[PDB]
Amino acid sequence: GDVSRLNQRNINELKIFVEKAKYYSIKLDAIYNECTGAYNDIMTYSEGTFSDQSKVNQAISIFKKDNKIVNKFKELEKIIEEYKPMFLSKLIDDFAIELDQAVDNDVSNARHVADSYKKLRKSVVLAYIESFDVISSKFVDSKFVEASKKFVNKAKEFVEENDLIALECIVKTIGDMVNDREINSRSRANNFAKKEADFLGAAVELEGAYKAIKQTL
Repeated sequence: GDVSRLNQRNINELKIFVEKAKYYSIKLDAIYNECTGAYNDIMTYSEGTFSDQSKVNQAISIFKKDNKIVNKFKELEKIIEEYKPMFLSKLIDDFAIELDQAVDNDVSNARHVADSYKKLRKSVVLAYIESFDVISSKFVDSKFVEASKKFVNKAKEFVEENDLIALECIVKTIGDMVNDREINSRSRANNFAKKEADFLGAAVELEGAYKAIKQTL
């Protein structure tokens, strides 16, 4: 029986999300580039020797100064909040609290800032996938829903290997599908090529289901 009207409403919701979230990977890269030195310094020099306390203090400053990094995470949260309300809220608060307490010089405290940052950045990537999951799950097309669950699973496995690389690939690939650009199914990576290709395989299946919907419209 014809469910064209429902399928067009589902496509509309997906296209809105993807276009609104299209800078998600660029914005997470900007956090990565500003914080990586500081994160690595905290991990290296947090061994209780105070030998490099000044380096740890400067690394904490990168994460804390002008609330800038916290606000970058809040900007990414504002994109997903419509779709996964309170997904990131707790982890953003836990980071904010650790940053406050890091004024107390301590090796543990700084390590907790670094750990809290790493956990929150991974959750920001997962929140993109969790938002796609919720949108996909409103589709009335069973073949699209089945392909979506597989895309979500392979997306989360890719994240386990590397959060930012997975997010970059997920954002470009779903972008290509909703803008009717043929998905490239091949990884040319020297790191994570197996997991990338597995995810691209699930994306090609989803593109097939999506195109089958579009040809009924």
